[PDB]
Amino acid sequence: SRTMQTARKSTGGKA
Amino acid sequence: SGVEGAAFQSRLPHDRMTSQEAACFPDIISGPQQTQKVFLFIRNRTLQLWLDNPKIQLTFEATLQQLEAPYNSDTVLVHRVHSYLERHGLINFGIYKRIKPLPTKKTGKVIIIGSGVSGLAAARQLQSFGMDVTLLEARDRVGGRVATFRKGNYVADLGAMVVTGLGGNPMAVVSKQVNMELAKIKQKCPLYEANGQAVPKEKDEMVEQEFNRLLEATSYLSHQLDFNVLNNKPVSLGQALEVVIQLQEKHVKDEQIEHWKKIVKTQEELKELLNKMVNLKEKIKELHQQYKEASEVKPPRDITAEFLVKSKHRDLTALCKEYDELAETQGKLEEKLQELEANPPSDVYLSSRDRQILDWHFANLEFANATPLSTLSLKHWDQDDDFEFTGSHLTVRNGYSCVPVALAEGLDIKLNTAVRQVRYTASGCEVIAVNTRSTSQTFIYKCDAVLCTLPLGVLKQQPPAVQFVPPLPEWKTSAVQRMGFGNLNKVVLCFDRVFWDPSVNLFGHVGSTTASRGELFLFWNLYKAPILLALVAGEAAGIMENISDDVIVGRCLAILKGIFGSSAVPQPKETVVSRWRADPWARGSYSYVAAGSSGNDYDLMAQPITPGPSIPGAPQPIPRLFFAGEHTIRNYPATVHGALLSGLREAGRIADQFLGAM
Amino acid sequence: KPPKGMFLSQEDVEAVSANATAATTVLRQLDMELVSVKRQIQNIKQTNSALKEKLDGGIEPYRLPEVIQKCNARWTTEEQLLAVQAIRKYGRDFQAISDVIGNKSVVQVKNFFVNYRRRFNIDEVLQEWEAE
Ligand SMILES: Cc1cc2nc3c(=O)[nH]c(=O)nc-3n(C[C@H](O)[C@H](O)[C@H](O)COP(=O)(O)OP(=O)(O)OC[C@H]3O[C@@H](n4cnc5c(N)ncnc54)[C@H](O)[C@@H]3O)c2cc1C
Repeated sequence: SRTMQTARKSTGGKA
Repeated sequence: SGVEGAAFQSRLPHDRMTSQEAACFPDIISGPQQTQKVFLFIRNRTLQLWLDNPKIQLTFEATLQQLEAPYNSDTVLVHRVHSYLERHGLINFGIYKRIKPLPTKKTGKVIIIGSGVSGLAAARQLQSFGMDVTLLEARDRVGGRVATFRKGNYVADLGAMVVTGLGGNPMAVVSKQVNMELAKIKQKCPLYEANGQAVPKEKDEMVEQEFNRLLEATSYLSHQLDFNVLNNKPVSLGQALEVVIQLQEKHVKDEQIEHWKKIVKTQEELKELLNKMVNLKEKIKELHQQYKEASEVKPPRDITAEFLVKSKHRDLTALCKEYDELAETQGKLEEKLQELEANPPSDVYLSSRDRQILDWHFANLEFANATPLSTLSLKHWDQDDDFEFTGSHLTVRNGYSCVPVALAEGLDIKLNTAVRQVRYTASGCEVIAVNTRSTSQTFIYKCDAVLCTLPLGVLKQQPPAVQFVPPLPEWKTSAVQRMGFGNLNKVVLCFDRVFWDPSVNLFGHVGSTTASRGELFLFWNLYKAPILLALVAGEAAGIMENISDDVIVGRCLAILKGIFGSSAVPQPKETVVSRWRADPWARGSYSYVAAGSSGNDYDLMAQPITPGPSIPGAPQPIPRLFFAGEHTIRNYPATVHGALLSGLREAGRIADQFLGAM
Repeated sequence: KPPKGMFLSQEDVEAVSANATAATTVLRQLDMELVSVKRQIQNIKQTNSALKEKLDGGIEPYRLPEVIQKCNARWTTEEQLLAVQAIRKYGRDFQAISDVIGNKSVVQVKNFFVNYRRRFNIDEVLQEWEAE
């Protein structure tokens, strides 16, 4: 899931 | 902040009691506020004691000595709290020197299917509680989806690779117990386009911001507008992004139309003015000739002839006044026209290049969830965001296999043993397995309980690899069906020299098409030896498993040649390509929240099965078939720490059932 | 509360999602509307270009020099007779009558209406102006 992202962590829709 | 930080590191609120604690301490939580703070301090302090030195067992006696008054006053309360923490695996988990040797007499018998991190973690706990434990593993090694490649001095991970922050992570404890060479991964990640040249800094930041705005919009679409069903089918994240992108393209065209509609309105107003000025100019021209004829009547003349000259003079200056006022209005509208022709709105929402770079960010999302965005649930894909750990992500430079190998120490593990059938009844269970090397050699293991850590991919198989007798209930199998099990692969490239930037841990490659956006889209430089590791994500993952290693390695070299130059990139000494979907003991990489599923399905996967009674009218039997693994933990799915935590959870639930609580 | 510069009304979402090809239809309708307006600009741009050709030169051949007259209180017979004709043509537009005569202010023209009312039958002259 989103937590797996190391490079260019997506921010859109996260608190 | 001392005890408060111990709570945080154990994923607990320092200032209140959890649901799990309320169940074991109903007297405390329903009682007065002062006694709750004593409980909370004892809990937080015991955790701190364990976390400060996790290499040795924290006993109840050692805990009570290091508490001070008035907290060490009540000794049964300290004993109840310590026992709770030990049973649920918040203290004395992983690999530690035991103070009190294990009791020779073992109580109860458990078979654990699979020796991945979830199975191994549960096994250690159950053995530590004094149960007889045997693990059945189909592979010739422990670790499962923790799979480390090792040849010479090359050490690369084909499965789990990264510790995703130590803040709150139980792998922080394991890293003090086992020598994992944890190395921080630096965030800097330059993208290189299809041609091989870097994306300019101005464009790179523009697309990334738009990507996140698009994501934010899908969340807005989901929660505020309730856009979660479409044609009696659940809306995916992919659909939602498509809909959002289309609405931006619509707005670009609506913006152009309104701008060009403003120009025609100005041009029509000018047209109406110019016609009025042409008609007026003609009236002035005629009136000038009439004045000139009247003026050429030479004096002396009567007063009517004099009046005619002066009458026409007045009338001509009055019309020349009107034409001058209209020429000012002509000048106002001509410059007002030129400002709108100078400042148009945008031609396109996103160009070909922008859209390509945007697909990379989508591919990075398809890597994260190990699946195409068309499969992800819009509402619930990111349901575990709140439990993200703090801190830098870290490489395991020793190879992540060092963890399961260490966890396997002193455990009865039957390798090359493929479970074929699980039988569970009110009187007990039997697991039927075979030797993977010669399938005729059959084995029967009889036990009080079974812990199934089979991957969701294996549980999904149709026709099934493992048969359950009796069959699993509809509520379990529907959850298995609903849940997503993704795919993600890795290409390891081992060279004789470093031809890349050693201070940059990762760099992207933007694909030519949307279809191939996941194909070799991200490279990793994490290890001491010269190794590059490329990811195949998204729709490419499944398709690229049907292509040979030589071709895949060729495509990596093609990309790397484009970025660093043909002379700089040699042929690699060793190469490896993972094929996780074709792996019969995985059948994919890890779980995702598919459209139609939710976080609640992870809780359903975790719920144990209770068989029917053998004799009719016999009392309700106890649960026999339990489940662990990354697909069973709602708050930490698709991770090593999730698997770890799920094993600790089930060891506690099994121990509570067969050894009794406390 | 959408993100800034994203446009996500309830109506827009339904229009683009109502069927499989509704998205591409909506965008094509606006593409055709855009081409339609662009040619309408070209039409009027070329119409206005032709009208500017007809206004070429301005009104510079037809403009007369600025007459700069000193105002005077004494009415000559000539000026009285100019006024009776100016009243016959222009009626009560006192500014017009002043410009014709050349050396009388707007107030002096108004005094003329009262002072010479009976002598120049100004009521009859205004009745003849109203009849046309
Ligand atoms: C490419 C990839 C990259 C990853 N990267 C990361 C990362 O960076 N960080 C992270 O936290 N996590 C990562 N993960 C996830 C992590 O590997 C898993 O979540 C975790 O290891 C799963 O542990 P498990 O015990 O739940 O399942 P598994 O590790 O799969 O263990 C289950 C065991 O059951 C065995 N088995 C299957 N069928 C049978 C049978 N019939 N009989 C007996 N045994 C059987 C299997 O061989 C296996 O050993 C990654 C996974 C993949 C695929």
